[PDB]
Amino acid sequence: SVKIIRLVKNREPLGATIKKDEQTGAIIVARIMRGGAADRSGLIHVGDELREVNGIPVEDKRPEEIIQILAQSQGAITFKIIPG
Amino acid sequence: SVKIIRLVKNREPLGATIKKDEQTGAIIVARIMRGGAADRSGLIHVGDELREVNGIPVEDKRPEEIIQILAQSQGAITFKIIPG
Amino acid sequence: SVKIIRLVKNREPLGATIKKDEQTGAIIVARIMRGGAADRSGLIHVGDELREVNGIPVEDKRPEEIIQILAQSQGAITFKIIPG
Repeated sequence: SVKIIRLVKNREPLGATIKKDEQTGAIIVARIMRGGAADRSGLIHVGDELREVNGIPVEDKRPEEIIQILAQSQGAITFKIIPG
Repeated sequence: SVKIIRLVKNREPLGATIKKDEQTGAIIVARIMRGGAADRSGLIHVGDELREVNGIPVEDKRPEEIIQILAQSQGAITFKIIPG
Repeated sequence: SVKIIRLVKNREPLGATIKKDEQTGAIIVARIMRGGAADRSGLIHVGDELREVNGIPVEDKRPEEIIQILAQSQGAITFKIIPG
């Protein structure tokens, strides 16, 4: 079931890495850095699937693009996710 | 026609994503984040082609390398671009 | 011979890029940004091979993953390296 979550990163990384599952095509949260922005929010966890970032769907994009959107965004950031 | 532009990013992302066009080989600005460093400069736009970053030519490099140069650089950053 | 080094990056990039050597499989430091965190430490140099980041071995991971770990980490960061 798809959930909307929102957190803030300012002058700090998101603190999360992603990996595309090559069999399912899912973009999955692979790692949460301890004490980073993602971790402190308590809203996003290893195994969660990313569906959208700031209203941008992933489903038609390559990982290299999605990883840049996570890195190049600033301030409040919305994710639509399927929780693990 | 190739243009030299210079902007500053300090303790913030560039606020721009790039994508290689697999047919032409061009590295093209794919997205400008609203309110980010790139946007605020007014110097770089979706559809612009990157030719050089800080005097480093792109033309013999893979996207994974160029994306890291954009992320790992700090302070004033020069681009040589072909405007869209 | 493998060396453990530790540096700090906070609200700034690492200031280093990496590239996998497709023949050897090594993850090699390709560039050190002048005045960046990596450069100022004096501990890491072009040609050094990364073996681990914060205790995470590289040897079973893709470059896209390792590059994210470098970018998404904050604060003190440990590397295990083979100096060039």
